[PDB]
Amino acid sequence: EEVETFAFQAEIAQLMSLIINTFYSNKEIFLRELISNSSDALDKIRYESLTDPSKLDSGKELHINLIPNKQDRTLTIVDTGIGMTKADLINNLGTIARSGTKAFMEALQAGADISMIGQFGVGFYSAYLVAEKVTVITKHNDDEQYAWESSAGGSFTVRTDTGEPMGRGTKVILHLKEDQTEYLEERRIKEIVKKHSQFIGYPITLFVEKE
Ligand SMILES: CCNC(=O)c1nnn(-c2cc(C(C)C)c(O)cc2O)c1-c1ccc(CNCC2CCCCC2)cc1
Repeated sequence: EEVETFAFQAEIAQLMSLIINTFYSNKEIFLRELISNSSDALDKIRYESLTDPSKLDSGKELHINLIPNKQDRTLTIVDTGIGMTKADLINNLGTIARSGTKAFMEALQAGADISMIGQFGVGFYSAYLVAEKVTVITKHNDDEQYAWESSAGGSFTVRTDTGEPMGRGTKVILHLKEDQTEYLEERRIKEIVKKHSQFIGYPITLFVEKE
């Protein structure tokens, strides 16, 4: 019930600027990066389940779901990956923004393609192209469920979460910007998944809204 607040102990500003000046014309990249993040976490639980199958006591189905919500202007991406402990959450959303931005900027000068963003540990922040705010709910076997949240300003919060428990994995909720509601369209999400994520080795399921 207690909220901790962290300062972006680098320039998340530098990262955000790089991302605008690199993908603002092709915002749809965010879905590719988020889906790819899920796949990595999914690989991790799969791998770990081999040495020790009780790892899957928290859930057997290894998959990714997309869930637009036009009423709430949210697009949510759920996976049953290995999830994140507190430390992993901070590490992956804080510590690695710093070193990852740096590493990526250096490679971009040396001439690397922008499509490499994922490999430098910062693909998640491409969500700030479409979303004013992002919430990340996550659960790892070796820890409690946590909610991370940030508007990409100078800070993010981490709190123990108390809403519906997932058993293992990560849900990213994007509160879209007024002008970016197109990513709530079934047709659009379809194009994107086909265009970017056809070779993801796990089922990606779009949950269509009734209307
Ligand atoms: C301690 C082990 N747990 C995890 O690794 C994990 N668990 N869930 N996720 C995860 C994270 C995100 C972002 C919020 C960071 C996500 O959108 C979906 C996820 O499943 C992650 C996760 C953590 C980090 C990353 C980023 N990997 C970038 C890396 C860079 C070097 C090349 C290979 C790939 C992707 C997913």
